[PDB]
Amino acid sequence: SLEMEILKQKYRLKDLTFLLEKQHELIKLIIQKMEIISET
Amino acid sequence: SLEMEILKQKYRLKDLTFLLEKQHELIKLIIQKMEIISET
Amino acid sequence: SPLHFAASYGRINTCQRLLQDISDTRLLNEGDLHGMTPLHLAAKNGHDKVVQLLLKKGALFLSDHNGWTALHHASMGGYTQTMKVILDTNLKCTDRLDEDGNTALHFAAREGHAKAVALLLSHNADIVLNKQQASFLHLALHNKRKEVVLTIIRSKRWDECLKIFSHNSPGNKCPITEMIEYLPECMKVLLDFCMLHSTEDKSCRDYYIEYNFKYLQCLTALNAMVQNNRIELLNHPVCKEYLLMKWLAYGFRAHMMNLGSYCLGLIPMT
Amino acid sequence: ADVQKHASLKRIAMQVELHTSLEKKLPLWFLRKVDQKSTIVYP
Ligand SMILES: Cn1cnc2ncn(Cc3nc([C@@H]4CO[C@@H](c5ccc(F)cc5)C4)no3)c(=O)c21
Repeated sequence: SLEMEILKQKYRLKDLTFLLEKQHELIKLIIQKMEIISET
Repeated sequence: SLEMEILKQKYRLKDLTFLLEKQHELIKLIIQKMEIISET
Repeated sequence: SPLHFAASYGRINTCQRLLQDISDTRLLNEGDLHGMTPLHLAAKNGHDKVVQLLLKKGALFLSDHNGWTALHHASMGGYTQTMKVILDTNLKCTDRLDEDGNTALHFAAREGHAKAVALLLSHNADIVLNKQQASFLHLALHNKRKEVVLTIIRSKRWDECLKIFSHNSPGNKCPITEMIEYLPECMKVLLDFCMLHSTEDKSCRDYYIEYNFKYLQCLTALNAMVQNNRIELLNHPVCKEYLLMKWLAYGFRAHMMNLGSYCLGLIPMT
Repeated sequence: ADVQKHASLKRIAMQVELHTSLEKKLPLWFLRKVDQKSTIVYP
């Protein structure tokens, strides 16, 4: 099977790295809109 | 192909773990600057 | 409570207010539910500014429920900037032992933090065995820490890191046999240093290469490469030259005298 | 085809096993005389 097993492994990792990059945009949106007082 | 099908999957996993390391350092930046009031 | 939270999460302005309010040192050294203290909480999560502020306020290098130091937590997490703050301020801290005989160097090595090993090893840390008679170099090898052991091999202290092991242990053997057993590509690196080239000029008739056998001797290393199936170490130039040296040293003359003793009955009969 | 599969290791294993057997039999003074901790070669 390995000639197509590792082919699906590629795609599960490719859509995992897409989700991790969508999430890195939201964490920057937090720091950008976050109210900073006291800890300046 | 598996002598290189697995090799690129190593590099894609390496750039994924690098993105997760960069993102873990922004979550800490939030807690460090966050206005904690009414929970302490 | 409030300072353990503020120190644990790097909240430097909350610390400055907590320590100006609590100007006595009794609050600055309080004991957590697991026996830690503000200086440990800051070093554990890696906040260089807070661990520095607590030391500028005169916190003390007290020890955990498990006897770990702030430097042991800093090393366990690989936070080399917090270690640099500690190693600058109180160099006498660097060799303290936990409840199990580990140092901070044994923690940096076990967890794979190569640049933290480099920092403690270059700050003259005491290389030693813990209660399981294991070196920091053993803890790196037994966990496959390739970048830690390349740092230890490339170190200005490598031959000191080699001589400090328990000769009486079957579990923590001669470090060269432990590299062949667990991390053979680090052994390829170590044997590349045994080839010296004397021209950089392969077209010159006078060109030579020298092989040094100091890691193959105390045939223990080659028996170990055979017993671990390390075929790409057997096929290395230093190993091919060590065996061809051993054959030209005595083994050819040993075989030719057995064959010559047999030929003295064989040939006269035909 | 199985001797020729394992051959590359087996040949070096045979040499290592020969020399270790001889070194266990020979006397320590002869080994200290005749062993040689480094060698130069001219390619
Ligand atoms: C260092 N060296 C450099 N030339 C050398 N010649 C001899 N010897 C001793 C010696 N040779 C051998 C034979 C070599 O081929 C082996 C073989 C090959 C493939 C297999 F599948 C099985 C067995 C067996 N057994 O012992 C040296 O040590 C030496």
